[PDB]
Amino acid sequence: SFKCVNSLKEDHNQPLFGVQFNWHSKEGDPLVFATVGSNRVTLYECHSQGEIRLLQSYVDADADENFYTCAWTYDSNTSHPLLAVAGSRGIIRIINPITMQCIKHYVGHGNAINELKFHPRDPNLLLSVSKDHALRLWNIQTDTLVAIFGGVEGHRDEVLSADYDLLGEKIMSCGMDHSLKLWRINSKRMMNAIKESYDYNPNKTNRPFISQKIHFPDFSTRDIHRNYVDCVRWLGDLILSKSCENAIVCWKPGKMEDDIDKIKPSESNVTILGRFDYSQCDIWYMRFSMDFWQKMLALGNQVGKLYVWDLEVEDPHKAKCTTLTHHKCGAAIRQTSFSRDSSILIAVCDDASIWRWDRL
Ligand SMILES: Cc1cc(CN(C)C)ccc1-c1cnc(NCc2c(F)ccc3c2CCO3)n2cc(C#N)nc12
Repeated sequence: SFKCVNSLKEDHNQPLFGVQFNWHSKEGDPLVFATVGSNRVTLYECHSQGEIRLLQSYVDADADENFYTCAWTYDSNTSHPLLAVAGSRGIIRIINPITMQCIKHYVGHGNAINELKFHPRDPNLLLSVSKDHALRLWNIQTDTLVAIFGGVEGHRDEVLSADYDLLGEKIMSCGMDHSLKLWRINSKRMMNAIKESYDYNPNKTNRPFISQKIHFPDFSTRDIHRNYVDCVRWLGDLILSKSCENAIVCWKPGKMEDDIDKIKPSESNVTILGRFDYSQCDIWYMRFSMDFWQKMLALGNQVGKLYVWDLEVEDPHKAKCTTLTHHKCGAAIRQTSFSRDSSILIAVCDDASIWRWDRL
């Protein structure tokens, strides 16, 4: 029951590739979201009567930078929100959302960064996925690279998406090699690495911080999709992943009754629990998103149509779909974002337009 209440367009006329509401905003503060596109990050505030108030932007010094992704966290000691952005240059920037100052940056990836994700229980643990075939886990409190997830048995082509499970114990990643790979970060090795990353103070020691080199996933499959897998999210112990085949697939590793934490790296079976089809979304680089409670799933297509699946049903394949269109919204929707209370849905487009849908 969403209604389109407003729209606007950014003056660069370049694609907006990412949008994220700040779910770490304090009580009583207005709902804020960020857009990324061109070499720009922009913050907007949502107000009554559909108003989208423009606040302030961060413009990268490199006019050739192209931001692909962003994610919110908060500064661990001060509680003030932080915004991480990254894109074609392969550089993570940490932005102060109040002043839009770049506080610090992380270099290391060999090519573009395609997605950023923060650990669900630890606001300092930032996951990056890169065109260089690797994932990196960063501790943005001590400014340390904790681990590199790669190798010959890592991804063999550009990594496009990844996601932490609910408790932050494991990561699922996906990309251009058609594969989805599980990486457990609750192993004794990775837990110890995270602890050491917090005890590292370069002014109190002579050593560099040693990163972990993780070369072997804990599960891998190429049997879900037959093309680029450009978005992946956990839904409990299940996985939602999409390709460019007009399909979000709900699946799990192993057979039907196999526990996710009993899965071994040699597991060769998967179980398909359903498929959410849609129309006209066969270009690469389109994300679906879920609300905070994971009751709803949203995806835009390449002609401006929005699909919303109600996941509050007993089984994945029973999901109920509703569609949202506007006669003036005809450009490809790259990503969407629900506000934390799920009352607002924002969609961003290849023509730099922004569309606001309010639950009425
Ligand atoms: C730079 C770019 C140009 C175009 C063509 N113009 C005309 C529209 C299409 C696509 C990308 C493009 C977009 N988004 C990423 N990444 C981020 C990413 C993703 F990884 C997976 C899904 C997803 C996104 C954004 C929205 O969902 N890109 C990466 C490269 C390269 N190389 N090109 C692009």
